[PDB]
Amino acid sequence: PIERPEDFLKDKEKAKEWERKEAERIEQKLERSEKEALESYKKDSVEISKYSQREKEYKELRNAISKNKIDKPMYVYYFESPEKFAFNKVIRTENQNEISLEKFNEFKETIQNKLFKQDGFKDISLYEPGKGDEKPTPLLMHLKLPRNTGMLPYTNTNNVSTLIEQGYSIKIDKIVRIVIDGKHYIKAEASVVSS
Amino acid sequence: DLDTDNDNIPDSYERNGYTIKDLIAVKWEDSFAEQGYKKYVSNYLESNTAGDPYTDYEKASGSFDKAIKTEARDPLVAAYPIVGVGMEKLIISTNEHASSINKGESAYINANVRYYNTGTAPMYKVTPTTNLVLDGDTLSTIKAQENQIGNNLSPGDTYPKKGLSPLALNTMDQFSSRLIPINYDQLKKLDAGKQIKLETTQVSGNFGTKNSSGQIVTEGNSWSDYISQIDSISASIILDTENESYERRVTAKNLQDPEDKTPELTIGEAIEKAFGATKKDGLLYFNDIPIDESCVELIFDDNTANKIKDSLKTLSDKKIYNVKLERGMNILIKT
Amino acid sequence: DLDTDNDNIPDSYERNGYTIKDLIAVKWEDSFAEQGYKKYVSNYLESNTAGDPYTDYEKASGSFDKAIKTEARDPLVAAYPIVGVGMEKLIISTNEHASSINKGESAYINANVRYYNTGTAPMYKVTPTTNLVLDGDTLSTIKAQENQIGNNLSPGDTYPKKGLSPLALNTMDQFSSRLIPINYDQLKKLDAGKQIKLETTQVSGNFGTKNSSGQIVTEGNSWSDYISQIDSISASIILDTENESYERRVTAKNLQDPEDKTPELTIGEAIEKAFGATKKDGLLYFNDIPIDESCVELIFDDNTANKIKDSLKTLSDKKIYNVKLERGMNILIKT
Amino acid sequence: DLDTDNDNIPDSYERNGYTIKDLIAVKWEDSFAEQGYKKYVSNYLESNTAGDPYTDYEKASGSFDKAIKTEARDPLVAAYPIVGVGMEKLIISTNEHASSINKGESAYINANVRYYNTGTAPMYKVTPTTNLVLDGDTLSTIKAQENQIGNNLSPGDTYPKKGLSPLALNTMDQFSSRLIPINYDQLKKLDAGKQIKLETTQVSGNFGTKNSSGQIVTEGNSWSDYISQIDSISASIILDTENESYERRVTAKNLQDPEDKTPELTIGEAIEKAFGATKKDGLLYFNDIPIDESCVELIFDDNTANKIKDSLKTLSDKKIYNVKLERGMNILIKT
Amino acid sequence: DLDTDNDNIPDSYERNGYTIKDLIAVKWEDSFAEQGYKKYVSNYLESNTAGDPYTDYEKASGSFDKAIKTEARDPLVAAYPIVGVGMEKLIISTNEHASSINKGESAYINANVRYYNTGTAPMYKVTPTTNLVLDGDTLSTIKAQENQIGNNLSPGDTYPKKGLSPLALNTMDQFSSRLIPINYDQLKKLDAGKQIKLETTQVSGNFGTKNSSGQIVTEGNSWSDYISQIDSISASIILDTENESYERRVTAKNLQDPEDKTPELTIGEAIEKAFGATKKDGLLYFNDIPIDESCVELIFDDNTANKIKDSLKTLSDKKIYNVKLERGMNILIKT
Amino acid sequence: DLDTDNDNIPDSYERNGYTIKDLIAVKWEDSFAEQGYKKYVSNYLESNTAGDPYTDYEKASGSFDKAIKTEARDPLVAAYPIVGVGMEKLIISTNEHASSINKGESAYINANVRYYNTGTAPMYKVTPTTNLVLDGDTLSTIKAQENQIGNNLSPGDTYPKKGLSPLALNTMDQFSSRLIPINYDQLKKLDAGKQIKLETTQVSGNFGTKNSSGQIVTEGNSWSDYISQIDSISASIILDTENESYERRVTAKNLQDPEDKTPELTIGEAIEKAFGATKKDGLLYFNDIPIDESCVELIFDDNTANKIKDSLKTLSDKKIYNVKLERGMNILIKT
Ligand SMILES: [Ca+2]
Ligand SMILES: [Ca+2]
Ligand SMILES: [Ca+2]
Ligand SMILES: [Ca+2]
Ligand SMILES: [Ca+2]
Ligand SMILES: [Ca+2]
Ligand SMILES: [Ca+2]
Ligand SMILES: [Ca+2]
Ligand SMILES: [Ca+2]
Ligand SMILES: [Ca+2]
Repeated sequence: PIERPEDFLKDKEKAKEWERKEAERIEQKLERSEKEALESYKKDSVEISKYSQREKEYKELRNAISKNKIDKPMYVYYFESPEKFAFNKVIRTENQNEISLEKFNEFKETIQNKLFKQDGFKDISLYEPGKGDEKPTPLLMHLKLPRNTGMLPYTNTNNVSTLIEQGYSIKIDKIVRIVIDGKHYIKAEASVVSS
Repeated sequence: DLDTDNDNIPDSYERNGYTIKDLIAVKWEDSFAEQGYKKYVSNYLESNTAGDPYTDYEKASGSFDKAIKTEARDPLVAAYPIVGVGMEKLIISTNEHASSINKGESAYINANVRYYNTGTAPMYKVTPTTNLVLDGDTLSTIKAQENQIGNNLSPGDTYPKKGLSPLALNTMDQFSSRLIPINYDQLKKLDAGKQIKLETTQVSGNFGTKNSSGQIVTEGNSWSDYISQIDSISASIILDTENESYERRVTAKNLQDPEDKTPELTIGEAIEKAFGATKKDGLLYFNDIPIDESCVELIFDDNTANKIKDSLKTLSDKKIYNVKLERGMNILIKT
Repeated sequence: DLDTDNDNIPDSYERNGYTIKDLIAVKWEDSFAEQGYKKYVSNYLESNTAGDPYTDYEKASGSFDKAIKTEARDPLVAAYPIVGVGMEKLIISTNEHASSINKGESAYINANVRYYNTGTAPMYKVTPTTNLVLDGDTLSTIKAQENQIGNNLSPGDTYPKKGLSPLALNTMDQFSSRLIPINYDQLKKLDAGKQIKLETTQVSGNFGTKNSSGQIVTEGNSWSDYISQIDSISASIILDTENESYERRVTAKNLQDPEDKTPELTIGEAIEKAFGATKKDGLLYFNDIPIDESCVELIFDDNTANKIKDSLKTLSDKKIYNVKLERGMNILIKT
Repeated sequence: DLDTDNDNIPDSYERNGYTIKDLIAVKWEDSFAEQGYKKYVSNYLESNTAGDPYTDYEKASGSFDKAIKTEARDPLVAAYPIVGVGMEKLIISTNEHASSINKGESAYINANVRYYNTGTAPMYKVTPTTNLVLDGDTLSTIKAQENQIGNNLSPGDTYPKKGLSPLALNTMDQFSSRLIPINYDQLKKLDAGKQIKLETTQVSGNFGTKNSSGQIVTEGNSWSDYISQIDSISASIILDTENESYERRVTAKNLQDPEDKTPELTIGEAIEKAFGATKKDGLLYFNDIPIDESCVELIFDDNTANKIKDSLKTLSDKKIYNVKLERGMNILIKT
Repeated sequence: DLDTDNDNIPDSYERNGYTIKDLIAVKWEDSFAEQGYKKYVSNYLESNTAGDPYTDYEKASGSFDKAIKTEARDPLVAAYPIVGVGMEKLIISTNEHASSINKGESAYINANVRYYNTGTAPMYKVTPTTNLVLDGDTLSTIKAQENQIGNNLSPGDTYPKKGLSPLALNTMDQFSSRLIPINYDQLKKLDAGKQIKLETTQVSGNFGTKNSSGQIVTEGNSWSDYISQIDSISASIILDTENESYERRVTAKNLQDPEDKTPELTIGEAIEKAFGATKKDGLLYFNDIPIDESCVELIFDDNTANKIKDSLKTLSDKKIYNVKLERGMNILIKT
Repeated sequence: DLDTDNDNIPDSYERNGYTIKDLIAVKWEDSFAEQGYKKYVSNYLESNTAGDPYTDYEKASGSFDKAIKTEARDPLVAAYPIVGVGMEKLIISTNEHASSINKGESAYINANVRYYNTGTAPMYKVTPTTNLVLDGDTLSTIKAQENQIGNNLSPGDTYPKKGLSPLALNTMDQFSSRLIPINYDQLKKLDAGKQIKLETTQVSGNFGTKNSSGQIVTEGNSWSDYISQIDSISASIILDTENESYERRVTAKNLQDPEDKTPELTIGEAIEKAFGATKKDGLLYFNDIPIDESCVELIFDDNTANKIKDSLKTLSDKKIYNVKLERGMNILIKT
C-alpha cells in the first residue's frame, strides 16, 4: 500500500494496476501453504465461501489473510443481493429496467436504524463496477472499512480478484437511486462498526 | 420481461416499439407523440442494431458523444461519419537549379485540401488517404501525417472551419520531411493544361466513448473496425440539397436469414427515420423543404433500379417510397 | 434523496437550485446570497451539464485545476480553453549560394509567434496547428513540435509571458530538423510587398484531472476529445474589453428534445454567469465597467440575428437581454 | 447434454446436426428447411472446427463481424480472406541530371496496384508484400507502408473501390522516403520491351473480435496466426465466374487420424456448403447458373487428380461430385 | 477527530494550528517554540494547500525528498523550483567553404549556459526551453535535448556545479544532430557589435515522490501539471541578497470566495514563513542580515503597488509588513 | 493415478505407455493399434519432455497449432522448425557515374533468396540472419528487415511458395533504406569469376500457443528461447529423399543422471517415431520406399562413428538400428 486513496471513484485502470502490484508484492511475501490453499477457493469459489458463511482450508486462509491488515480506511463496492437484507420480497428481475418509488421507500423502511450483520468469505472490488462489469443484482454497496482489516489480491487467470474476511456490521446511512447502463440500482453507503 | 441480447431493452419493448424517459426504457403510447418523443423499433437479437459502436440503449438514450446529430439516436440509423476531402488549389514548385534540372524529381506539389463531414458522427482524429491522379497515372498516395492530422470534425463542419484557409499537403514521408516528387513527363503533362485530381481512398478516425462519468477516450477506438460492418448491413441514402449534403446508412432486413430480426422499413419510413423529417398533411418535409417523391429527383444504380422495378411490379401501390428497403441499395435524392 | 446520473447531487437539488458547503450539496436559500454563495442549477440526467470533462460536483465544489477561473465553477459554463496564436514578426532566410539559387528551396521563414489564452481553463500542452498564408495561398500547415510545445497556458496569459520575446517557429518536420521552404515565385511575391498572414486551424492540448490525493494527471487526457461536444452543446459569448478579450461557452437548452433537461437561461443571465458580473441596482457590472445592452455594442451572425428578430417580434418586453438563449448562437460584446 | 470442447454446443447436437434459433442450439428437424435454416454439423472435440478464430457457436449463430459472408456461417467453411494484388500500370521515372546519369539508381518505378478480396472474411489492415519481377530476376520485394496500408477490405471489394483510381506504390523504406531503384541493365531491358510483372508473396492483416463493452477490436489479432492452420486443415475450392472469383477452404477429415472427428464431406456437398448454392432438381445452382459436373469444367493438380482417379476407381457411383473430399485438394471450377 | 480534506490531520487541529510529534500530528502549543518546533496552519478543505504535489501531512512531517529546504515544510509555502538559465559565453562558427558561403546557413552558434535554481525544491530532470534573441528578433527557441537535460539540480546550486565549466547548447533537433543556423543578415548584426541574449520561457522537470519504504519515483511526474495551480493559489516573494537569491510562493486567501479556507496571512508573516526567519527583538532576521521594512527596499509592479496603496489607506498601522496578503502580488526585497 | 509435474498425465501412464481418446489419456493396449492409435511414452518429471514449448499432453492430444506435422504428436519428437535459406540468383548493380567511380561503394547486390522449412513446425515470423561470403571473407551479415520478414513458413514449403519468384534481399540497415556495398577489390574478384555464397547463422521466429480464450498468440513467443534447449537434450536425424529433406530432433536419455527419466530409444525406434514410418514385414517404410539399413546409406560424423563403434563392439546383434540412441548424435539418412 505505497499510495492509494480510500475509494477509487470510477477508476478501473488505477484499481487494476494497484491490485496487480499488491498481488505481486503479497505473492512474493507469502508461504507455500496459502499458495496451495487459495487454489481451492479459486476453483470452488462458491463451495468454501458458502461453507465459511475439512477445516484446514478455512483455518489456513483465515490465518493467512488476517495478517495483511490495511492501514488507511477504505471504501469498497460489491453487488449484494437484497435477499439477505430482510427484504424477502423481490425488487426487480435481471433485465426489468424499472425500479419504483413504491418499493424504494419499502426498502428504506426495511433497512433503517438497524445494524445488519455481515460475516463470511467473499469477493469485492476496488472501484465503481459499471458499464462492462457483471451486474448480478439490483443493489450496489458502498461499505467503509476501517484500519486493520484483512485484505489480499489474487490473480485468478490473468484477472484479479480480492478476498476479505469480515466480523462486520454494515450500518447503512442512506440509499441513492443510481441509473447506470440503463438500469435502476440502489447504491447503499455503509460504515463498518466492528464487533 | 425478457432480454436475450442484454442491451438493457426488454424483448417485447424492442419488438413493439419503445421510448427513453429518464434514461430508462418504457412502452410507447400515443400520448408521447405530442410531447416530442419518438418511436424506436430495434432488433431484439443482437446488441447493436445498426452495427455502429454504440449499443441500442446508448443510441436510444443519447448517452454518447453529444456532437452526434439527433437523427442518429434512432437505432435503425447508423452513427457514421462520412468524411471527404475537397481540393481547393494546387501549387507546382519546379526545383530548377540556377547559377540545371533533375528528370526524376523535377517538381514539388503543395495541395490545398479541406476536410468535409456529412454523416451523423464526429471523427476525432481525421486521417485521410488521398491519391493524386494525373491522366490516369496515380502520382502518389499520401496518408495524412501529424502536421495534416485533423481533430474535431463535427458533422456538417470542415476541419479548417469556414473563414479559415485550407490545409497544405506537401509531404509523403511518414514524418513530414520529404516533399512530393513529380518527374519530367508528368510535369510536361501538367504544364500542357491537364489538371491533377485528388481522390480519397480511405479515412481513418476515432470515436469517443463515454467512459466512466463523462470521460471521453478517443485512443484505440478506430472507425475502420466498423466501416465494413456498417457498409455491409445497411443501405446508403444521400440527399443533395443546394447548400449541404447529407449521407446516412439505414439498417435493412434480410429475407434469406430467418434469424435476422431487424425491423422492416419501407423507403419512406427509412427516409423519415434517417432524416428526422416531419410528416405534414401525410407528405414528408425536411426542414421546411419538400422531400416527398413527387417533388424530388431519385437516382439509383443498376442493382437498386432492378430491385425497385421488380418489387414495384410485384407490389400494388406503385410508389417508390412504399416499397421495402433492402440491403445494399444506393439512393440519391436531389431537390 | 434520488440521483439518476451519479454526480452526488440529488435531482431535486439540481432542478430547484443548490450550493456547495464543506464539500457537500445543500439546498439554496436567499439568505446565502450575502455570504458570497452562488445559486447553481444543472442537468439531473447528464453527468456533465456543460460538456467539459469535470462533472457537475467537481465544477460546483471547485475540486479541480485551481488555475481555472472562478467563472467556470458554475456548472452551466464550459471550462474550455480558447487558444489563439498571435504573429509578431517574420524572418526571411534566403539560401543564396555565393562563392547560385534554387527556385524550389529559395527561402527559409522563421515566424515569431506568441500564444494567447482567453477561455476559462489552462491548456497544459499547447500544440497549435498553424497554417501560413499569402495571397490566399496556404504555404504550410505545421503542428508545433517539442521545441515549440508551450506547456502551461494560464487563462489570460501568454506562453512567452510579459517581458519575454516571442517563440520562434521555423521547422516543419516532426523532429525539428527540416526548415520551412519557399519557392522563388512566392519569394518574389513577398518581395513585391505582400504580407504573410498566420491562422490557427486548431490547437491540441491536455487538461489536468485529479487523481490519488492531490495528484494532477495530464497525460492521455486531451482537449480535442471534448472540443466538438462543447462546441455542439453551447453558445459562444465574447466580451471585447479595450485591453483583454473574454470568450465563454454556455450550455443552452433544446426545445425539440423533450429529454434535454438542461436548465433554461436567458442571454443576460448567461452573460452574468459566464463573465462573473455583479447585479447592482438591476444593472450588470463586470469589473467597474458597464456591460448592459444600452451601454455596449452587440454583434451577431446571420442566424443569431434572425433568431433574435423573430424572438423580439414574438416577445413583449422588446429587449435583447431577457430573451431565451438556445444552442448555437454567437454573441460579441464590445465596450 | 454433455459438452467436451466447451463451445456452448452439445456433442450429440454437433454429431447429429443442429441449427441455431434465438441464439441457442437446438436439434435439427426436417421442417426447419422451409423457414430458411441451414443444417450445421461440427466437430465436438475441437473448439474451432474450421480453424478460423471464430468458434463453432459464433460461426453458427452469426455473432461475429457482420461483414463476413453468409457462406462462412457453416462451421465446416473457414472464414478466410483470400487477398491478392493486381497491377494496373507501371510508371518509370528516369533519374537523369540535365544541365549525367547514375548506373546504380538510373530509374524509379511507380507501381499502380489494386487489392482484391475473394474469401468469406474482411481483412482490416491489408499489408501485402509485392515482389516486382523482370526477366526472372526479382527487382525488389516491398511490404506496404503506412501510405499503402488499406483498411476495411470487405469481401468481393477492392480497397480502392470501383470508381477510384488505383493506389500508388513507390517506396521501399518503412517510412516512405526512398524510391525504388533500377540500374542501367534493367532500365535497358525495360526499354527493349520487357514488362515488369508483380507477384504477391505474403499478405498480413487483422480481423475483428468482440471485446467486452468495447465491441469490435482489430489490434493484435493477426491473420498470420491462423492462415497456416487453415491452409493445413482444409481443401481449397476455387470458382471462376466471368464477373468474380470465389476462393473457399472447406475442412476435411483425416482418415489415418482416429481422433479427427470432423464431419465427412463429399466434393459436391463441400462445394454447396462453400458457395451457399441451392440444390434444386438434384443439380446444384449457384445464383441461378448451373454448377454440376456436366455443365462446368473441373481443373485439378497432379496430386488431386491421382487421388480423384484412385477414389473413383474404388467407388461405384463414378461421379466426381459424389466422392469423399480429402485434405489438401485443389479444385478449380470454370463456367 | 473529523477530517474532511483527508490529509490525516483533523480539521480542528488544522484551524487551531498543529505540529508533528513522531510522525503524527498533535495540537500546537507555545511551549514547543523553545524546542525548535514551529506552528503550522493549513487548509482543511484541500488535500494539498499550497498547490504543490505533496500533501499537507507529508509537508508537515517532512516525508518527501530531503533536498527541499526546511522552510518549505510549512504547508502555506509552496514546494516550487524556480530556475533560470544564465548565458556565460557565445561561440560562433561561420562555415565558409575554402578551396564559398551559403546565405541561409552561414553560421552556427555554441551557447555556453548554466542553470540557476532558486526555489525550495529540485527538479530531477531539468529541461529548459530557452530562446536566443538578437535586437528584438528571436533566433531560435530550443528545448534542451538529452545532452542538455540536467538531473539533480539541488536548491541553491547549478547543474554544472562550482568549478565546472558551463554546458554547451548547439542542437535544435530532438536528437542532437542538427546545429543552429544563422543567416547572413543576423550574422552581420552579430558581427556589428550587437549581443545575443537568452531567455527561459518554460522549464520541464520532475518531482520525486517517496513511497512507504525508501523509494523515490521521478518518472511520469511533472512540475508543469502543478505550476499553474501554484501560480493561481500563490503569491510570489523574491529576496535579493548580495550573494544569493531566494524565490518563494505563499498561498493567499480570496475574500470573495466563502469556501477558500486557506489560512489568513500578513506580508510579514508570509515573509518569515517563506524564508524561515526568526523574530529577534521584534524584527525579522534572515541569516545575520536585517530584513525589516526600515532596513530594506521593497519593489512591486503597478497592480501590487495599487493594492497595497488602497489597503494601506484602509489600514491604521500603515506598515507594509502588517498589510493583508492578497492573491498574485510580486514583491522584490533588496537588502 | 499420481501426477508429479501436473501435466494431465499420470506417472504410471507416462512411464508404461498411453494413448489419447476424447482428450483424456488412457492406458495403451495392443488392441488400439488396429484403429490407428499410437503408443506414447514420455518423461514423468518434465512437463515438456522434448523441450519444445508445448506440454506432453498438448503434444499427445494434438491441441496445438494444427499445422504441426502428425509425427510430432509423439512427445519424444521435438516440435522444431529447421529453417534454411537458399540463394537462387545474384543481381550486381555497379554504381558508375556517367556524364566516375568510388572504390568504397563501387557495387550494390540484390540477392534472390528463398526460405526452406524442414522440421515438424511452422515458424510464424521468419527472420533469417544471413551472411554473404566471398572466398572466406564475409562481406556483410544481414538480418531480414520488415520487407524480407516472411510469416507463415509451413513445413515442407517455401515462403515464396512453389510458383512464386524468389524474395529480394538488398538492404542491411534496420529500416530498409541503404543498399549493400561492395568495394573495388571484391567487385574485381566477382568480375574475375568468383561467386558469392550465402550462409545462414540464425533464424528467429515465433510459434503459436492457445493460452488466450480461444485464440492463437504469436507475439513474444520466440523459438530462440527453445532451440538451445532442444539442441542440448536432442539428437538430430536427417532423411534425404530425392524430392524432399526431413530433419528431426529426437530426445535421448543421459546415463550420468539418475533423475533423467525419459524413455530409452534405439536408433530404429527413433527413426520410426521421427518420420512416422510404418512397420511392414519388420522393415521400416516411409512414403512407400524402404529405409531399412540394408537398403540405405547412413552418414555419421567422427564422434558419432566412434560412439557407434564402441557401442557395437559390446552388442550381440551388431545392427545400427538396435543400438541405444545417445545425446547429441548426428545421423544422416540417404536413400
Ligand atoms: Ca434487447
Ligand atoms: Ca436489441
Ligand atoms: Ca445529477
Ligand atoms: Ca448532473
Ligand atoms: Ca463442441
Ligand atoms: Ca466444436
Ligand atoms: Ca485536514
Ligand atoms: Ca489540507
Ligand atoms: Ca507428468
Ligand atoms: Ca511430463
